[PDB]
Amino acid sequence: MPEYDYLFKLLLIGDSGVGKSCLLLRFADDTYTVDFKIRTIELDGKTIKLQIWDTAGQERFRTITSTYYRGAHGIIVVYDVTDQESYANVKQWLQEIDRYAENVNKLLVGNKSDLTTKKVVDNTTAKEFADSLGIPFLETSAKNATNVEQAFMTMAAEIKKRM
Amino acid sequence: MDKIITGKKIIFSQSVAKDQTKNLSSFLSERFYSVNQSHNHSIIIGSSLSHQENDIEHDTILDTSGVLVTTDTNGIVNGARVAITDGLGGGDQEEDDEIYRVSHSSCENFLNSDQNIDTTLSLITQHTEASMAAFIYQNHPGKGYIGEFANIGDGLIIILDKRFKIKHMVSASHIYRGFGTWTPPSLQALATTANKDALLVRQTLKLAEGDIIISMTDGVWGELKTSLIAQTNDRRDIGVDKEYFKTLFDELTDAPYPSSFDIARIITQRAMSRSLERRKTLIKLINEIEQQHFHEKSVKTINEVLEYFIKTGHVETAQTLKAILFEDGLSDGITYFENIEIPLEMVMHDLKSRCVGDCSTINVTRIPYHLDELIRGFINYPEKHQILAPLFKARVKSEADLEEAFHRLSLEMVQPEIESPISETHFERAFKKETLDKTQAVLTHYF
Ligand SMILES: Nc1nc2c(ncn2[C@@H]2O[C@H](COP(=O)(O)OP(=O)(O)O)[C@@H](O)[C@H]2O)c(=O)[nH]1
Ligand SMILES: *CC(=O)NCCC[N+](C)(C)CCOP(*)(=O)O
Ligand SMILES: [Ca+2]
Ligand SMILES: [Ca+2]
Ligand SMILES: [Ca+2]
Ligand SMILES: [Ca+2]
Repeated sequence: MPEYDYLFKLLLIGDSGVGKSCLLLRFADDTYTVDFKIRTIELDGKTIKLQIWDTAGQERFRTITSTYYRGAHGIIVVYDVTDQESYANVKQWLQEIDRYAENVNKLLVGNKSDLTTKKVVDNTTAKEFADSLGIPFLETSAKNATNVEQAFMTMAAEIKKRM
Repeated sequence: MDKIITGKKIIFSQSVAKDQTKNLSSFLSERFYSVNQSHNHSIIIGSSLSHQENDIEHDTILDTSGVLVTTDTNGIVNGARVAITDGLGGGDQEEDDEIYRVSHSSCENFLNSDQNIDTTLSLITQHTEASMAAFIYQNHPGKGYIGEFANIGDGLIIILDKRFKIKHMVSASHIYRGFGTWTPPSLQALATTANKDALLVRQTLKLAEGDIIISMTDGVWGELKTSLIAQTNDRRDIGVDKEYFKTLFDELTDAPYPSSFDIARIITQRAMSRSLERRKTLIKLINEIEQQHFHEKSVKTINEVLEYFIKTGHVETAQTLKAILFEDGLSDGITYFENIEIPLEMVMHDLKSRCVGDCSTINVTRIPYHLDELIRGFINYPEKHQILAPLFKARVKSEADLEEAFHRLSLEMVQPEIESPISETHFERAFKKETLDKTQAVLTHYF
């Protein structure tokens, strides 16, 4: 007797402080004020279990050897719309995916969209950059819960479409 | 000829808390099996896996090993196909069953092909995964034995001569996948990857009579002393420390003709002895750390932990922790960096979560002697004596070479049950002495 139809492993990557844990906490526990959470969703009749990891820069502390050669099904690259430096590093985060990781699904998220008086990363430029790479783009707010659900749901749908 | 593939083994794996008062003989008997095709090919398969505090009711061994012995048109043994697989993941019986299915089927498809190793790999590859170390060897007229070797993942193949001097090593590989993560290549990844030669290690070697070929999954060789061979930006090549590996065979130097089982047993004993010491050290270190109540002493980093132990005279405990964290003392593939500040809670969450051990498998193969195998066929197929007897005029250099061949045959041992728990392996002579003596008198007369 199965408890789910699909198990998808999602990875959150990006500079420290952009809100990756808060996006995780908002999507799984609907809380806001912690680098792994689980949530099962339904999508086209299928029940999809999501295991979501915030890498949390643990690469800076240790190197590990996993038993699987397979990686995550999808990677969400997060930046902070109030921090141009966090956006500038996105190209480096994406190169670490392309250089090493088998046609993984990607999504680009600009978090903290509620801080509209501090928003300095132009979403038009971020959208066009993501479109040039075939990567969907969303602006989110973990604080306001805006587009948080839609981001993880859209990633899950894109993975289901490529299977 | 004979085709043997190990079966799925399921054992009750006691926790480290209950194995802590266990000697090595008891540990081996509870966890290991032997499969013996003949004097010259043997498999030891088992599990050293264990949780620190909980018993594993159904611990499925996710490795597989197999062999197909090939012959020439006269039925004389002249080669073999050997494969060992390591199912990735697991350790849920439903999930374990699916991983074992791919591990077992990958081994059997390699054995069942009648192709060279490159064509065979193309046929058996074209979302569960298994790594594989495998080889094929065959006698070629005018050329002798040639062996084709392939390794995909972190299994290991070592080739030795009849005096146990190392000749070659087919090293284990890890591929860097970014974010501080290394992964062993899998056979199924070899089918869904753009770059093939990065995941596959290939070697072709001349082999001599009496050479010893040892294949191991990481559950065995990873417990021995290991050595980093090379590390590029994308690739890590690993093997056993060759100076340490030779000291294992010091136990066999006076044996005229040790069975493959004897060779495999010596290596398994040493690997599991070290594994048993490691798991006892680990749970001892965790208890000594928790006894200090560092949370109530404002000790929040590993460096503060090490300094606390050095200042209180328990420098040995400090050095043990450093070895585990910074030198990967447990052979888990986890290495912390030395020039950073590491939170204690991150390490404690790591240490208390770690299992110890793994599925552990080794196969040992001896490259047969040409004359011995001609005699074996002459004894086993008396109906073909008219075809086989003329071949002795080209395989016998002297009556002394004949005598040496009959001496090796008299030492051969077989396990009629083929498979058994390791503490229940029963061996008997492959041949009766009256059979060999009658055969040797006939050939000496015909000479
Ligand atoms: N205004 C606002 N602040 C946020 C949002 N998401 C995260 N933060 C802030 O970011 C800090 C924590 O970010 P965190 O989730 O730990 O980032 P991480 O290091 O990438 O995991 C908190 O102090 C929050 O106030 C958001 O959507 N809106
Ligand atoms: C405690 C635990 O189960 N950790 C997961 C590691 C998986 N083990 C149990 C080590 C089996 C191996 O994975 P791969 O190296 O074949
Ligand atoms: Ca975080
Ligand atoms: Ca491994
Ligand atoms: Ca395995
Ligand atoms: Ca293994």
